Formats: sequence, C-alpha cells, structure tokens
Amino acid sequence: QLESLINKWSLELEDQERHFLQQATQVNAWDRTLI
Amino acid sequence: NLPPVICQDVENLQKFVKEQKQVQEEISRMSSKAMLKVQEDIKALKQLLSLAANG
Amino acid sequence: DTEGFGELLQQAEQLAAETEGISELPHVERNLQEIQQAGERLRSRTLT
Amino acid sequence: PTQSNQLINTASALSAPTLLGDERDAILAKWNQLQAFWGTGKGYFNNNIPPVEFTQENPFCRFKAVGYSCMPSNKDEDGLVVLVFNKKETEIRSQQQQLVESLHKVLGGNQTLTVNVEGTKTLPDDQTEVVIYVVERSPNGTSRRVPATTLYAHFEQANIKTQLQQLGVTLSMTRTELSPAQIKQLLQNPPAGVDPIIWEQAKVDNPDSEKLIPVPMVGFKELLRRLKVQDQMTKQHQTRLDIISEDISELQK
Amino acid sequence: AFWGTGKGYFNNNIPPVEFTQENPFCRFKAVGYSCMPSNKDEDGLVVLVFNKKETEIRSQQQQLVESLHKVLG
Repeated sequence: QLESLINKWSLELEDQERHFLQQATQVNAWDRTLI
Repeated sequence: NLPPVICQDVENLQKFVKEQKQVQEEISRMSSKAMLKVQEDIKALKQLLSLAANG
Repeated sequence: DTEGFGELLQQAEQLAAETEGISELPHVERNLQEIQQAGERLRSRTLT
Repeated sequence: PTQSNQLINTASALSAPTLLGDERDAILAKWNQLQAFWGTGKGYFNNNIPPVEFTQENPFCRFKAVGYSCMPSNKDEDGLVVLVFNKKETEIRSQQQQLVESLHKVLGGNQTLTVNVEGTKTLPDDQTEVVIYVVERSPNGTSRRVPATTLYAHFEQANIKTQLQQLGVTLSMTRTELSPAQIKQLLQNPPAGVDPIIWEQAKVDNPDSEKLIPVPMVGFKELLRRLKVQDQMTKQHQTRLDIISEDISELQK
Repeated sequence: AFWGTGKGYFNNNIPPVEFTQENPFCRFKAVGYSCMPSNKDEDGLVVLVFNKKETEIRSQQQQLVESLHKVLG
C-alpha cells in the first residue's frame, strides 16, 4: 500500500523536478530580458 | 498497520503534490509575447526618434 | 531576419545632411551609371 | 549542539529509522526521503524523539534554483522608505492626501515633519508599492530629508507597525544602497537549504556584479511570484513606451 | 597668530585672543593623504596602542590576553 504511493510520488517528483528547473531557467532568462 | 499520524501526512502529501502541480500548470500558461513586444516597441521608437533628431 | 536597408539609409541621409554646407538649391538623386562615374571622376583626383 | 543534533536526527530519519522494529522501517526510510525531497511532511524515526519537520528550506528539498535581482541604488540620505498596501493604485492615488495625513499622524502629527509620496506602482494580486520620504524642518528654518534607515527604524516599532497595518500596509522596507561590507557579508553564507556548490557557482553566473545579487528560488510558488512581478513590470515598460511614443509624436510635429 | 602660538592682547576689559596652531592665520599648514580602513565592524578589529616594545607585548601575550579578558569582566 504505502510503497505503491511512494513509487508513484517518486515518478510524480521526477516529473515536477524537471518542470521546476526548466521554469526556473525560463524565469532567469525573463528577469535578464526585463532588466 | 501504521501510526494514524503517518496516515494523515500521506493525505497532507496528496494535497501538497496537487498544490504544486496546480502552480506548475498556472506557470505553464504565462506567455513572453508581452515582453517580446517591449523589444518590438524599443526598436521602433529608437528608429522614430532618430528620424526626429536628424530632421 | 527582416530588418532591411531603410534603417541604414536613414543613417546615410544623416551623414550627407550633416556634411551639407546648405546650398540655395537641392541636390540630384544620380542614377547608378552617374554614381559609377562620380566615384571614378573623384578617384582620378585623389590618385594625383 | 542544536544544529548538530538536528542533522543527526535528519540523517537517522533518512537512513535508519527505528519506529516500527521490522522491515516496515525500510519503507519508512523511503517515506521520510520522499517527504524531504518534496520539502514537506514529517520524518518519523523513533518513539522517544520528535519527528524531523520537513520544510522547503530543508537541504534535501529538490525544488530549488538561484536567480538574480537588482540591488537598490538610492542613498540613505534620499529617505526612501517603501510601504506595500493591500489596495489598488487607483484607491491609493484617490486617497493620497488622506494617506499623507494618516502617515503624518503615525509620525506623531509633529509640525516639524512633512510626509511626501514620491511615487506609486501597482503590484500583483490587487496591491500597490508606495515610495515615501519625510522632510524635517528645524527650529532655525532649514529643512532636511529624514534618512531611510531612520524612518524605517520608526516604522518597525510594534506600536507604529500595528498602525501601518491598520492603514492596510502588508510590507515595509528601505530601497537603500548596500555597502561593500554588506554585499560581501550577504554572499558569505548559502541561504537556508541552498547547496554550497550552487551558491558559489551563482556568484560566477552573476552577469552584473554592481547592479545584481543572487537570490534563491524555492518551490513553484516563488517562480509564480517572480512571473507575476515580470507581468506587472512588462506592463510598466509598455506604459513608458506609450509616453515615449506621444513625446516622439510631438517632436516630429 | 602666524607662528600659531602666544596671545593677542587688544583691550584692558577683555581676555586676550589665545593663538594655537589651529588658528586660521597659523602658516605651518598643509594637507596630506591617509589610507582609510578596509575591515568590517563584524570583523571585530579594535586597535590598542601600548607604551611597550613589541618584544615585551609578544613575551607577555598570554598575560595580556588574560588581562584584557578581566577588563571584559
């Protein structure tokens, strides 16, 4: 039971971790462009 | 067979993963073209100022 | 890109109009074979 | 001893919990690891010790980056104190004389003091940034500005801060210039939960070291906070280009 | 006043003008550059100048640390 939510929230972390880094690089670019 | 508090923190994490994903979706609906159009305008208004200055 | 010659022409008209010791009369927009001749009719004075 | 015992409890919760006394503590290690990576929840690891409370400032929280920010370029003698209000700029501008009267009363109503608003600027989610300075007039007839640090050190007094909050103020700061001591002190330690390698690298990746400082980005809720300020700054760049277009339209005419 | 010393006697009912080297008319004046300090307040650096030789200060250095600690209560 719990481990079938863990191994799911590993894959849903390993999803969001990439979206966060790609959105962070996009934010740093648009901060440089607005300066 | 777990402590009831760990069952509550499994529900707290199921809420938090949805809160982060809703914000990751809210970010994934922004568009740079309002800021790109500021660079479109800065080129055009520099050119129109030079025509005015030279004239 | 699409940022053509008119931007550079706008600076070309400036370099001429900030060397004009303003006449009583305007200047002539020479055609391309008068431009070739105006070049060589001038080089033939520099190279003396 | 506090920080060291917190580190020992965090390590114990992430590698070797002893809560259940069988194979289920290895699944509890994975549960404590997952919560630490998400930056939320509780590392349960013994029956005699409080659990490790995981926040987004915990080192193992993965939703972290660094991103630049402009330092302020106004001097302490410029007196510039910022008040952010839970109000729209059209309300602030239409109340502006009543706001000046109210800030003057929060400065004790003193007849040597004048409150001035230098500017107002709309912010996200129905708020306004308001830039103010105070002028003191001396008993000989001269006037001076009141320094920004001095004016802020009046506003942060709990009996004054409570009255600013009753005018609708959400945040108070200076926009003061930072000295080489201050910049070289702020950079000297990684912020809470940033990795040291990422914090030293983000001093090299900083493209203008006189105007810009490295600032952490922690969770999507900070990325969205920047993007809402980028949206609002884009509109303020546009509102300035509109005016530059009207100026050039009169120049050519 | 030019030498930056002595006393300007000028009336029988008023004290004389006492001339120092700080008086405006003192001629022995120039300006010369000095380095400003480049350590922080948080660097904690306080200077104490002693009427002692550095060989005495270094040979007494632990007794000096004990004495400064007692002066800090």
